[PDB]
Amino acid sequence: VLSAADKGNVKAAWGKVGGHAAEYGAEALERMFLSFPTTKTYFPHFDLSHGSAQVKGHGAKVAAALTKAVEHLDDLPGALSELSDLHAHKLRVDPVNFKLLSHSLLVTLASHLPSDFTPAVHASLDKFLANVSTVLTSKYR
Amino acid sequence: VLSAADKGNVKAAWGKVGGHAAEYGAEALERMFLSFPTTKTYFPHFDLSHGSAQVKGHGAKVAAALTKAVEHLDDLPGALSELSDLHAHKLRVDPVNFKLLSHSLLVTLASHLPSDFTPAVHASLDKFLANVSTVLTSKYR
Amino acid sequence: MLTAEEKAAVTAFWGKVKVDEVGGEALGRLLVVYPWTQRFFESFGDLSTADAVMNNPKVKAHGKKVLDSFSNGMKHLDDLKGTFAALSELHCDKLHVDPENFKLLGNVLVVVLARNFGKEFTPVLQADFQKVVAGVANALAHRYH
Amino acid sequence: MLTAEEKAAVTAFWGKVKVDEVGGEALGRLLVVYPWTQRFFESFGDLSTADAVMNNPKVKAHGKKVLDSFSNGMKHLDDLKGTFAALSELHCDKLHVDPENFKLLGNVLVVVLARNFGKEFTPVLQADFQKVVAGVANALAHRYH
Ligand code: HEM
Ligand code: HEM
Ligand code: HEM
Ligand code: HEM
Repeated sequence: VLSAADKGNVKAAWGKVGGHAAEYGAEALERMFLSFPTTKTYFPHFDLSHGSAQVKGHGAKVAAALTKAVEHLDDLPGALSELSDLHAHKLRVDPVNFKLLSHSLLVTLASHLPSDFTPAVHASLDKFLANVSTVLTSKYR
Repeated sequence: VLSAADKGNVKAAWGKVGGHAAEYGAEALERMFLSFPTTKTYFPHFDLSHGSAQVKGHGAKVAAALTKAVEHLDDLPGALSELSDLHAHKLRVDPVNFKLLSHSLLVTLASHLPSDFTPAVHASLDKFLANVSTVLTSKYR
Repeated sequence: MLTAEEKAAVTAFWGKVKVDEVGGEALGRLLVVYPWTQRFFESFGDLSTADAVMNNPKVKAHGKKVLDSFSNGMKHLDDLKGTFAALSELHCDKLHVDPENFKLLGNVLVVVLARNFGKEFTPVLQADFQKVVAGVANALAHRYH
Repeated sequence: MLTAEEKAAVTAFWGKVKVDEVGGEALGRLLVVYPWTQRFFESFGDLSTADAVMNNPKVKAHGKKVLDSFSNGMKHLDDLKGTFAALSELHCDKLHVDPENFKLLGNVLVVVLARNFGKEFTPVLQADFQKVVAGVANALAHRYH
């Protein structure tokens, strides 16, 4: 579970992301797609070229979901209810892929926030993304 | 995380285990040590040979913790509080090792409860052991 | 892979495995226990309930192929890599199955051997089979390396 | 593994960057982010807090050696297997390190490079480094197979 200290770290880091959330979401997707080509097969309907409108639009949605999570750190399972059903039931996303996007998000945040991305903050964000990932992979039928 | 159906399956299966829990925990440890010899290194001053009283004694303790967990599915974090500090903070058990013990437990249960170990029950027990493993690994911090 | 004597133990035991049932049970359990794996089998018809998965003739038929593939690897334990060649390119370069799932299916097969063979499937024997399935998983994943 | 283009990119980047504190940061971050990894470093002293870990002189010194090994790897990209064969047995058979951790460290290293190196560490260049660290991790895990 996220500690109160972890929640503090997550909220402050996301505050630092500030107006760049959608931009970082898009960059994280791009880094996922280039580093881990297997993840591309989830988006056969996308133009995945650098700067594509679909990746940009999708980066913004992923970012908005992370924003929602950050505002709801005391109850992630409730906050991400619809998204969990979608990823686990409809899209059948392999749980390994959440680790790939999470790493891609940490790389992005590290790159843009190098003074804010201390080891403690890195550890809190990693737990946050893992917990989001746990929630989004927690639901079957 | 366990659904109502999962909790039902886990309680029914563990009922079938009954008074054999200690025996099955000892067998599962044995299978873990033999199949995955690096797990032995967490027990440097145990004799881990077949029939060792230390393996039998420890098997009984692991099974007791599992029985406690089956009785407290709505609150695994609280029920396994002491054990999570022991494994995650004191002993610093690598999270891989819980997957190895969980598999060994599934093997042992499948062996001894073939008529009870349906695909649905296998899936429920898998989720239970993953959730026990999550709790036991939650206090590295 | 295994010692000459480990090979002998595994060979003798494998003789008893029913070439049909076990594969279908393993594949069916993979799909039930790890539902994301269903993503790879969209053409197999109804996979919506555990009963549907287990009784699906396409799952049963395909399970037989995978088990026959395992049976084939059991004959080539010192050269699993070459033996799982066309399979590694299929599973990796064409299907893009994450290799973690090769480990999971290997482990399901072991659980299935346990359920079917009970006390005969001893800790030592099972340990031998763990080496085998890890060998098969590693061979299948080679096209990613 | 890498195209000639990818090898040229990785090599030019590694040539220019100032990395003498990178390895210590990467090892420090591993032990902070994944604290079970501390089990392997008891002889290093105070690892009781994030700050203690990061400023531990032993962590910093070991990390530099670890990066030195990575750089050696970078100079023999055609033979990561042979290059890490000895280190593989040390880590797997003597130190009992689960091979998943080799992947975690490679990925921490990538995060560290991104933190230290700004816009030049592009998605394309980072993906090349992912190939490198995946190669190092596979080479180190080899004595598992
Ligand atoms: C941090 C973890 C993740 C978050 C917060 C997240 C969030 C989202 C959101 C907000 C949407 C739009 C849903 C809607 O229309 O209501 C979406 C869709 C989708 N996601 Fe994720 N996602 C995550 C992980 C992943 C991963 C790891 C993959 C696969 C590699 C994936 C694949 C997809 C796909 C294929 C869609 C449908 C996209 C489309 O057709 O436009 N997601 N996700
Ligand atoms: C299902 C998951 C597990 C359960 C329910 C469990 C349960 C237990 C219990 C009840 C104890 C005794 C606590 C005490 O002494 O007060 C214990 C101790 C211990 N456990 Fe676990 N455990 C699990 C997983 C693991 C794994 C995967 C490993 C390592 C591979 C491990 C290694 C140990 C060690 C080294 C001790 C101390 C033994 C000694 O030296 O006295 N545990 N565990
Ligand atoms: C780990 C051991 C595995 C073995 C020995 C194995 C074996 C096989 C074999 C023998 C075939 C038929 C290929 C041909 O005739 O050319 C096949 C096809 C296939 N396998 Fe596997 N497989 C393994 C793992 C997996 C896993 C883990 C998955 C999915 C999560 C998977 C998904 C598939 C799919 C989707 C096909 C094509 C089915 C179709 O549409 O016809 N395999 N496999
Ligand atoms: C990028 C992957 C890795 C590389 C290239 C690497 C390289 C090395 C090298 C070159 C040494 C010997 C350094 C010396 O001369 O003193 C070493 C030692 C060691 N490594 Fe690693 N290593 C890696 C990953 C890991 C991981 C993930 C762990 C554990 C979580 C680990 C645990 C150890 C330990 C315990 C030692 C001995 C330290 C001592 O002397 O007390 N290594 N490694």
